[PDB]
Amino acid sequence: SNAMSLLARLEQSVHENGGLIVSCQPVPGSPMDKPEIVAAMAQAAASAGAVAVRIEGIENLRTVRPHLSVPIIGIIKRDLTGSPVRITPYLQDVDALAQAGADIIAFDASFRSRPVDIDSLLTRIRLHGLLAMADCSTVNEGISCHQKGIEFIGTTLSGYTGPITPVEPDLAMVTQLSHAGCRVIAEGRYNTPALAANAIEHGAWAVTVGSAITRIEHICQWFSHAVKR
Amino acid sequence: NAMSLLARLEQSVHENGGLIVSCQPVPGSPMDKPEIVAAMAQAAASAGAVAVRIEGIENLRTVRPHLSVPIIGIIKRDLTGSPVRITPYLQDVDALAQAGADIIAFDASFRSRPVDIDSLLTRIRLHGLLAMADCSTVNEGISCHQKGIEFIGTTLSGYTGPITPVEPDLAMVTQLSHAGCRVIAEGRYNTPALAANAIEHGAWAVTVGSAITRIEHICQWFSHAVKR
Ligand SMILES: [Cl-]
Repeated sequence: SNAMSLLARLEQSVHENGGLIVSCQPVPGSPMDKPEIVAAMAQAAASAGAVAVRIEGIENLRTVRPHLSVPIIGIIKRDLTGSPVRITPYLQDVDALAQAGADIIAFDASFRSRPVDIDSLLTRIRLHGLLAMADCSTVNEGISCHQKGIEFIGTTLSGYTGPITPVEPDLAMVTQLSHAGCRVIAEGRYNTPALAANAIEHGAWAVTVGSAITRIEHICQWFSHAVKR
Repeated sequence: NAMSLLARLEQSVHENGGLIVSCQPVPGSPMDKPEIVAAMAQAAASAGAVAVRIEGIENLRTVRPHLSVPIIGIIKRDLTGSPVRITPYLQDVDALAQAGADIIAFDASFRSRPVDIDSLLTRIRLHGLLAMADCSTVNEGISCHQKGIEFIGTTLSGYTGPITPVEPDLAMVTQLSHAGCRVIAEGRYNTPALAANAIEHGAWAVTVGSAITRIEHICQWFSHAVKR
């Protein structure tokens, strides 16, 4: 299938080029938050080592797609009244992402109150013949998604569903999931090359880096903080 | 005037910390468009940058109207027939001034060059703008300090020979700082920890470029790390 051949080509690409995935999500409402600029970042990253990119939003994805040759992991972020889930919560979101050219669809796979169950989101992804990525927050969530046959298990939500976000990335989750057979994408707070290397060392198949590459305001804050005395 | 700008900039550095962001994407990059350079400068200014460094007239004109912080302007050349690249001509000074630069930076190295350093500085002063000396050695920085140049950068240290050191030139920061220079540490300050070190070494401010505005460079650093 096109999905299996894409996975094979991505596995080859990670093996030959290194497992770097770049999330092209500027701060929303930022000067940088324009679809053409999102497109430019994605092209720049893909020219310089990114084996794939993550893109949020239909307008961004439609602008990016025609000018990008690597796989795109697509998400939609919503804010819901009754549920804390934001990442690709609806079947309609899956449909739109598929129609706009996502190669892989990522979605919140946490054990939290939500409008559509995980199995239904996954079925809808499979209906479009696309690969699925589970954005997880705990080992148990990751294992549960692995059991369903989901191709990519992300640590994306670890630290974003509990009481506080740790400073360091969740390397223990990477370690435990990868050694349980998951194809792990380490994601969340991998904001130095050393940390990204650390994820690979702990079993991650690839690492997604976001802020350190595509959020100028955040990078500036890091430096600004360092220089004040 | 120029003194009002320096005082304002002194205040902003004290209150926010001395971070200057150089907005220079890889030439030819998808990011290398004046509207994108302008967006990067605005983004940086909203998030801690007390000033930005912009290269090129097209970029500067596009950036200027939408930016409230000072702009350090340069024009980088390849074809002067000398090793000097940073703002080598009097007409470059004229064009940067006309385009809205607040501070003009220029190569202040003791190398062959079409225009002498005194003439460039005089040209900067004629436009009533502040000057910044991009220097490669302590001796170059002291010389420019004695001319009364407001900002002394370590910008060119490691960039005049075939070998570029991995670590930033922190010794040069200390030595110039001890000589009474208002030192702008510039060159290879690509981690927050290194920027902090420059301040501890006596830097007034640190200019960061690649780690903030060169996506291809940042990607390479991460790609090299994950590769194996
Ligand atoms: Cl030239």
